[PDB]
Amino acid sequence: EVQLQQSGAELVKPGASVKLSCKASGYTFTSYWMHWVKQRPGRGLEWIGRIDPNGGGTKYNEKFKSKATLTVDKPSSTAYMQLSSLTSEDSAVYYCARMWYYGTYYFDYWGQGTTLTVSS
Amino acid sequence: QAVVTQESALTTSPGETVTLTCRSSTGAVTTSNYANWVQEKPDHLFTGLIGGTNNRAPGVPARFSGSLIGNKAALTITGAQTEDEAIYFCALWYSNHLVFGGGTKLTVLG
Repeated sequence: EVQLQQSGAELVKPGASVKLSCKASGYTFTSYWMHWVKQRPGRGLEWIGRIDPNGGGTKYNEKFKSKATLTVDKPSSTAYMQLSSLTSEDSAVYYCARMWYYGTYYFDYWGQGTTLTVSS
Repeated sequence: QAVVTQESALTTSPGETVTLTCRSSTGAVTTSNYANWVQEKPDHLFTGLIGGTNNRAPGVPARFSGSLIGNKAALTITGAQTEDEAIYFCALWYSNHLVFGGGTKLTVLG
């Protein structure tokens, strides 16, 4: 069974950084892109970027180039997203979602999301 | 960047065939955008439905289908069920970057 297991909710002060995780199981990790998505009420879904776990090549929404850092660790089948220089605009639910490298273009499995709140 | 727009809300009745659409500020949505659709059910449970305009993900009910209708991408639900009440997001590719529409809340009354 495919699972994407995300990390626990975070509550941090403005200016801090956080690292969220998404552990994949039940499939060949390196055969699927990992996408990261920001959900804030009133703003639908916002794409952050994607990473190719075979080599860690990234593509970002230019809005997040100076905010997010995507990495993977292949041996532990885990994708990470660091968010830097945090502000209240960063408060949101964040998701990881896989997409096959080999020419299907649907999402299928999503993580359950991690809440980030940036306050005081 | 491109702005991808969806109906904010649609109401249907059980058993109806309903179509949700996805437009782009750039002009026509084409197969080169590889439109995809995702469903968010209550408790933030996301499932992929459609990719590459018209390809249904394995295990998705066959009543969901994707197409282009005019200059928009479209998700058709053929025989709406109670459990299809959800938010549906579309997303379009431009230069290897994904842009989500704002989502459509589908209410199924009954």
